[PDB]
Amino acid sequence: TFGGIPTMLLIDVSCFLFLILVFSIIRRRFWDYPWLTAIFRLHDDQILEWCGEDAIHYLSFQRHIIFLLVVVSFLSLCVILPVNLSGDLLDKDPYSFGRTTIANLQTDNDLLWLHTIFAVIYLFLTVGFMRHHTQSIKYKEENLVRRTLFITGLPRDARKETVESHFRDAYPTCEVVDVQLCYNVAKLIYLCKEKKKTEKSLTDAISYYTRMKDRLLERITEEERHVQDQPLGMAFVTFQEKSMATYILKDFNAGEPQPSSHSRELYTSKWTVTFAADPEDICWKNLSIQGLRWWLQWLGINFTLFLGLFFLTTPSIILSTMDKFNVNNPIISQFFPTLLLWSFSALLPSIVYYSTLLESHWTKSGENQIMMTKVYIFLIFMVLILPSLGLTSLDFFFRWLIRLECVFLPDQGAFFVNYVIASAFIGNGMELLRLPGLILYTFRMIMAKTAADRRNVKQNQAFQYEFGAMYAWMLCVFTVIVAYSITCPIIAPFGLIYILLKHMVDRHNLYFVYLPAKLEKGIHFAAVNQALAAPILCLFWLYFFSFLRLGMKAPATLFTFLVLLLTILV
Repeated sequence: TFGGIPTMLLIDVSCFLFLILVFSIIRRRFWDYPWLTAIFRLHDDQILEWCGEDAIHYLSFQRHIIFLLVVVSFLSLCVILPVNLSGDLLDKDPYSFGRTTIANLQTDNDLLWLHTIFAVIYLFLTVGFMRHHTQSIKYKEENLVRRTLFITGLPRDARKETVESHFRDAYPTCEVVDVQLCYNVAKLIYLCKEKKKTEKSLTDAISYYTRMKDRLLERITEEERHVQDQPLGMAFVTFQEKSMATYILKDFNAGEPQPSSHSRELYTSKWTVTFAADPEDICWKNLSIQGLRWWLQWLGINFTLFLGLFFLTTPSIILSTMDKFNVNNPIISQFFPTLLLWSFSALLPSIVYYSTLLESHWTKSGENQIMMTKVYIFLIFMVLILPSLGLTSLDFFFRWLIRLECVFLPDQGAFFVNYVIASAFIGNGMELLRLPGLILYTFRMIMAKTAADRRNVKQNQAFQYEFGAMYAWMLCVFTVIVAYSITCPIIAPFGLIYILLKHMVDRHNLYFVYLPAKLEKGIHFAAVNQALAAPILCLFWLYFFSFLRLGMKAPATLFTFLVLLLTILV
């Protein structure tokens, strides 16, 4: 049986090959734009010219992940796998997964220390490999900002004269004479005047409309006359020189600044002063939501999305643990739950995107970095910790149906190995095919006048990329691989296969279908900072399983906990 790995691998290989055949037969017929030679022949200068330097840095990260996974796969299958194989605890049948996982090790054995040593070795290895990528990634500048001064919490009675005459003494200089008219411009920012574009379309209805146009024309004036009497206390002070603002935030953060005549009138000790962002990316529509209402919105959205995760992961856990409940057909209960979990995980990023849009952050630059961070965090709570916490709780409940000496995941780590394989062959084939994108493209071709189309749609089908989403997905699967790199070491070569396939597919996509991208280096740097979380999470799960099996009185847990504490501290 080998924990269903052979059958799962066969199914995934067949599915990936079928998806590749489908791509081979539809790529030119439908989208109208082989490709394996392109993947294996496109040098790194072409992918520099075609598609921006962002692609170069992304493939550099991918290549570093390839090499890191190669090293950990060798260092796993060569040493930590024989260590697990030399055990008489879980079982003795070679056709099983417990024979290779950590569960095949005595609670009194001396090789769990080797497990922990290899965990810290992998942590240092990942740190070095990501440091190399950070060295490769240059161009960390343009933090220069002179405008800045996004003061918040200002009382609504700001007449601009009080604030200017007070910044005359406290914060010397300040010849901007503009700061309060940046209140909550929400209703005034409609973008609903797109009905003017539909007015050119002229819609039976025949023409209709023009009444929405008249009403939205009256309202963009009612709001334009209502902007001044909507003071939410938001301030922008676009300075002339940069050294001014430097010494200025130094003086404000040095706290009573130099007194002014109007300081008492303004209550200047209660303000919040921070550097501002470029006026283009400031979301005046979301600037209305401020103070406690913003945090209540964040809490509500986070709670609703976490309940969504609890309702999305649970079906997969029950289906995977269904057969052991008695204490099943191999084609199902291994492939079906893993596929269901992968489908829900693929559906997750759109949910996170709409959730953040509802959350209404203030900065557009903080709407992509936070976007990718949120997607990665929810993917962790979606495929890695929650299914593992859920499965283990069921298994510990199954044991009670207690010898803690053998308490592991149901069918060991075979669930996560099958998940990695699914994200490797079938998942990667689906992502290459872009089935939802193709369905939307065909629906857009159909749903029209079928007279003037077939000339458009083809050009506007292409969108640059989702560097944040791709980093989040790759990092989620990479964390799944790394967290089980030592524990259940069989997953390392399968993770290597996954990452090689992902590199090939993205190497194809970033030249052949997707438009060039100009994302900020912050996304890449936060992805690098995300990669260092995988060994930390791996060592945390090593500690968690060691604690579950053998008590804290054991030196293995007495040492792994202190190592984890030091690693978290650093």
